[PDB]
Amino acid sequence: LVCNPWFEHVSMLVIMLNCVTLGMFRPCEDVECGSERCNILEAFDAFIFAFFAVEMVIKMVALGLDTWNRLDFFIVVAGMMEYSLDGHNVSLSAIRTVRVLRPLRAINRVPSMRILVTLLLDTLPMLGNVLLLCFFVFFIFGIVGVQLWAGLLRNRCFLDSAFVRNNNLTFLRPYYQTEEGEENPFICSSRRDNGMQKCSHIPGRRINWNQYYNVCRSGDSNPHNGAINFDNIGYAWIAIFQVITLEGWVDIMYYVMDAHSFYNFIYFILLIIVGSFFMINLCLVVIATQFSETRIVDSKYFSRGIMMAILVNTLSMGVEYHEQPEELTNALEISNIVFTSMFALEMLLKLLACGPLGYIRNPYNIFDGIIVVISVWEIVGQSVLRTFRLLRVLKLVRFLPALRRQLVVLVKTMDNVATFCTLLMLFIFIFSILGMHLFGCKFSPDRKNFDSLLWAIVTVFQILTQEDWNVVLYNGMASTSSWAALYFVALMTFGNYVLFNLLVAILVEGFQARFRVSCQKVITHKMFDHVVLVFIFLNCVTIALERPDIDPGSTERVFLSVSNYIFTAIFVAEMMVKVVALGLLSGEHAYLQSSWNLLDGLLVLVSLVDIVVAMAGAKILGVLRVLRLLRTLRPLRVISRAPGLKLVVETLISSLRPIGNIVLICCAFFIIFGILGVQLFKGKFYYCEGPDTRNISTKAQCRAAHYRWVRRKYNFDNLGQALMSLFVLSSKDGWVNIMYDGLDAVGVDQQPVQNHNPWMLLYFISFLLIVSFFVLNMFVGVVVENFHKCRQHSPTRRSIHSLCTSHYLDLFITFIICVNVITMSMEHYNQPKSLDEALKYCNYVFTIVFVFEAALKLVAFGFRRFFKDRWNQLDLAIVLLSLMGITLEEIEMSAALPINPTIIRIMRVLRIARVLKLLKMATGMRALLDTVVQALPQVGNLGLLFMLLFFIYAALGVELFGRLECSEDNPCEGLSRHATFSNFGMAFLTLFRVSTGDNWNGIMKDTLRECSREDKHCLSYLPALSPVYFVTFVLVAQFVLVNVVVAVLMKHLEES
Ligand SMILES: CCCCCCCCCCCCCCC(=O)OC[C@H](COP(=O)(O)OCCN)OC(=O)CCCCCCCCCCCCCC
Ligand SMILES: CC(C)CCC[C@@H](C)[C@H]1CC[C@H]2[C@@H]3CC=C4C[C@@H](OC(=O)CCC(=O)O)CC[C@]4(C)[C@H]3CC[C@]12C
Ligand SMILES: CC(C)CCC[C@@H](C)[C@H]1CC[C@H]2[C@@H]3CC=C4C[C@@H](OC(=O)CCC(=O)O)CC[C@]4(C)[C@H]3CC[C@]12C
Ligand SMILES: CC(C)CCC[C@@H](C)[C@H]1CC[C@H]2[C@@H]3CC=C4C[C@@H](OC(=O)CCC(=O)O)CC[C@]4(C)[C@H]3CC[C@]12C
Ligand SMILES: CC(C)CCC[C@@H](C)[C@H]1CC[C@H]2[C@@H]3CC=C4C[C@@H](OC(=O)CCC(=O)O)CC[C@]4(C)[C@H]3CC[C@]12C
Ligand SMILES: C[C@@H](NC(=O)Cc1ccc(C2CC2)cc1)c1ccc(OCC(F)(F)F)cn1
Ligand SMILES: [Ca+2]
Repeated sequence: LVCNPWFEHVSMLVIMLNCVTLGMFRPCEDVECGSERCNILEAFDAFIFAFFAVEMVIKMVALGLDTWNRLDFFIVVAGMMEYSLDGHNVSLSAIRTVRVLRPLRAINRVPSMRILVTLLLDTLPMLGNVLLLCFFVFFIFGIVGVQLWAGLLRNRCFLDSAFVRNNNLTFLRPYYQTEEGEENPFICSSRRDNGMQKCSHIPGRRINWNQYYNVCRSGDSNPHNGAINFDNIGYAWIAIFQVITLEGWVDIMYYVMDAHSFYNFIYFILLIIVGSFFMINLCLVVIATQFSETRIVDSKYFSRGIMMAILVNTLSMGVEYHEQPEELTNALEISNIVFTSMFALEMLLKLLACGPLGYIRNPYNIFDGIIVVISVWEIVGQSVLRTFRLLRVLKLVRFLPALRRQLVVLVKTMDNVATFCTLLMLFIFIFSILGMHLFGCKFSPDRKNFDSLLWAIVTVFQILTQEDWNVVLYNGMASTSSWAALYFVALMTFGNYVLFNLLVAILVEGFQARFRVSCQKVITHKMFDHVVLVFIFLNCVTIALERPDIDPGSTERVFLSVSNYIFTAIFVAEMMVKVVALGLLSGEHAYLQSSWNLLDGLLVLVSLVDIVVAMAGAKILGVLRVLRLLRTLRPLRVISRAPGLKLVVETLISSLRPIGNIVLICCAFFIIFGILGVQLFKGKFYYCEGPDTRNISTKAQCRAAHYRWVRRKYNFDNLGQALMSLFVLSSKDGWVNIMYDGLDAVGVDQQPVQNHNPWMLLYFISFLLIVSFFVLNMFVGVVVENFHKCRQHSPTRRSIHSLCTSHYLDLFITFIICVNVITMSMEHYNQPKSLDEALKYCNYVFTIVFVFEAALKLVAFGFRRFFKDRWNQLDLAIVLLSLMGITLEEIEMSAALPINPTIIRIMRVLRIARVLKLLKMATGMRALLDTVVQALPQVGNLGLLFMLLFFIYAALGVELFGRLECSEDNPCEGLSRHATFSNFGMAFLTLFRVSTGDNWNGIMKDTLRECSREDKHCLSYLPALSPVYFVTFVLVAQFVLVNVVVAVLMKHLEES
């Protein structure tokens, strides 16, 4: 019965039959239970439960009263409760949700999955230290947010009560709201605050009703049907968790910048660093560390000749585009006819030399044979085979040993990854059917729905990639309840911060197992670099003041022009003195013998050319524009002057070498999928744009209806457009909307139809899975190389003293503070007055209790001894700060009111420093923080290179996108009043958003859109520089952040 192993196979057979039974559920076709298909299914489910109950009885009898065994016991108990409770209509369907745990049974039946889960479950206990840090991040930022912005997102511009009453008119809506409605609320800034958005910014009517919305008072709803707000701690954590995932965090920021203050970006800049970057990357480091702790034919020319033929053929296949000329299509076919013949000529020649058996011996020779038959078949059969012509690129593996070796390493990576991927699909499946039960046809139908298995799986995969996952969250919260946020918190946490970090650990552990003399003296002088470095810094301020809105006649323009001449002369002399002392190139130690010296050569040379062009009253405007762009690279001279920056930059360029092949393999897949995407989707990404297009089906109908026939910014018309669309997909920002266009595509001059070709999911989801696999191997290749580089390198007083030295006092304080944390979290918007008095009294008790501790501490140790320890100093500061806070509150209560109410609010917010005391108790967390501290010297410079990169691109963006404008005639999808390149300060903040990858694809769209005919000073070739601007910044910015994660990882490994 149980002894025979075949019984386990019988159980595994039933398990799979239960998973298919769960997947056939239809949310609101089975709830009624009026169909015959459901009746057979529920009977099938009942039969399966009988088997499980029968088996469990047998096992219990055989074995009596193994964690997995307990789990199976839990499922049987839960199922019996659901099964036996039938006949009671009270929450019967709700109890039905417990069956989604049945697929978990398969973990124990598969030995490989059981081992991995066991290893995973033995790694969790040491993640607690990172969990304690998460509590601090959420509690600290969740109580400060509530204190500042409680109820400020309910603000709306209302009509004056007297106006409506006296004038006896009630046709207008009570408060201003765009025609879009509550989906885009117009939040105003209260009169006592200084928010950016005021009720006087309301656009006029388009005699004017809008101008009378001139009162900003609290409304009756928060943004997104109440989902986004800071009215209490519960609603604040939903916002904070959304910021930590870097999805929609700008929208939350803009909501408080428009209502409270523009300087609220500090609150979100810190949170993206402390929480989104370090806290989410400390979890990765901990898991990885813990896992580690647990005759003619053979001629060279012939091979080169055949290699060249394949390469030229591949280049030819990528020259197709929409509206292709007939002649170019004919030429391509002839070229295909010749090339396939050439391979066939090679196919015959090798056969003769080695014979039919000899040729079959070589494995590559076998593959070539499979390609010739289909190639000739296509000509003889004179379109599906056309898509197979891309396989010819695989022939090049024969003649690239370096890549051939690299591919083998990647292929051998699948043996270890196979067990995990099987664990991913089970994790996704359980949450796919769990989503159906909760959100089954409640989203009234949105494309992101849980209405069926196919589109519930896609909505769970999409959430894990964190693309529009908040849009799904808002619908889920509104439909069922605000507590539906727990579904997304668990899916995003167990999926992205535990399972994904486990995959990285699997990979890492797998791999891991006379005047000239004066110049000679002056340049060699110690302070020469610091003197020049000062001039360069002043040159950065001049660059940072440049912006489009400078009046040419103003004094500031004159000042900027003069300073430019001064710096150009200064750096010419510095270059001139160096060359004289060292010689241009003839000497062995010549000036141009080092790349850094060469770098300074081009920058100076451009400056002289700039002077000449400025000297020239001629048609040289185009040249003057290019020069203006290159003059933003001047800050690059800081690297050669700072020894720390020079070292790290040379290190980063070193880290690229080990992963060079993977980049080449990754660049090869971009072209192959780009060429494939062009063939499938060229000419089909057009749509009819208009208020109502339900009747439109073709281009002509779009013209007849006087609607516009337009094109998507990201399409696959040609390999140039395909590569720009694929990079956006790989970045996983806006990748969903490109997928929708692929599914909806119908044909040339045809209106796309929703979900026309669902089979296209394979093209897009396959690309994301493959590209994410290569990106993982770039991170591992950097780590493995770094590890290699690292391994090679009085009686009344005595009792008081006993109490203070005893742990009792410390644990008592930790209890008092833990109570304080609870009370501080009880505050919310419009709390009852009785609560205000109760919380005020609770503050009094804490204040005196802290005071007593300081009094006892002073007596036990003495005034000089007590002040020695920094922890005691922190107590003194907070107790002193607490006394100031409470003092001003009472004066505010008193008749005298000289205290500005900003002071009171700031003091209340700052009283959260009491939590820092718990830091002393958390020895584990402090050691974890100590790891980052020890790595600061290696991370501090990478932060200097990060800000230097930001400066060069923030100054470059202003020159490029300085003048772009947003208007109802030329609307912008990513830019707004908050995201602009108007000046250096704003471009710096926009680039910070781009680094996080929050709707950076929308910003790029706004630069690719054509300038208006009437508008002037629009760069013709901007749509070509914009993709280069965003691609390079995105890749360069992320590489620096990757190395900062690795630097902390190495330090952690070497400390344990
Ligand atoms: C340390 C935090 C780390 C994780 C944080 C992730 C985000 C947590 C979000 C999950 C909780 C979801 C509930 C959100 C909420 O406050 O709304 C519930 C409720 C409103 O929903 P009704 O359907 O009842 O609508 C009533 C309308 N009249 O809000 C309330 O009215 C009060 C709810 C209790 C206040 C929150 C205290 C508990 C903290 C949040 C729970 C999550 C814990 C996360 C660890
Ligand atoms: C990268 C390797 C593997 C293959 C080489 C790729 C090229 C063949 C691609 C890259 C850029 C592509 C071009 C990008 C833009 C255009 C313009 C497009 O429209 C025009 O001819 C514009 C006419 C006008 O401006 O009036 C026609 C296709 C073409 C030449 C594309 C044809 C295919 C090109 C040359
Ligand atoms: C190390 C480098 C980056 C030098 C330090 C940075 C400064 C050069 C930047 C940061 C703050 C910037 C300022 C932020 C805000 C403004 C207001 C803004 O004013 C306008 O454009 C006009 C506004 C109006 O007319 O209402 C743009 C210029 C200025 C002074 C910016 C000029 C450039 C500043 C001084
Ligand atoms: C291989 C992976 C990592 C991507 C590499 C970066 C690409 C996304 C960049 C590199 C060069 C870019 C191309 C440079 C120039 C053009 C031509 C441009 O067409 C025009 O010239 C239209 C504007 C005009 O009217 O001048 C359209 C975008 C495109 C194909 C760019 C699309 C984005 C490209 C392919
Ligand atoms: C560590 C903490 C999270 C545990 C203890 C927290 C509770 C004591 C606090 C947290 C926030 C408070 C809630 C914040 C907001 C509301 C809504 C308020 O009005 C409503 O019920 C309407 C809700 C709406 O319209 O949005 C009633 C009090 C209540 C439940 C508060 C009661 C006390 C709560 C649950
Ligand atoms: C999205 C995420 N990427 C990273 O963390 C760096 C990283 C990339 C890739 C891997 C491995 C698994 C493949 C591991 C780590 C981020 C970016 C930018 C940001 O903000 C920037 C700042 F605000 F600091 F300027 C916060 N998180
Ligand atoms: Ca996004």
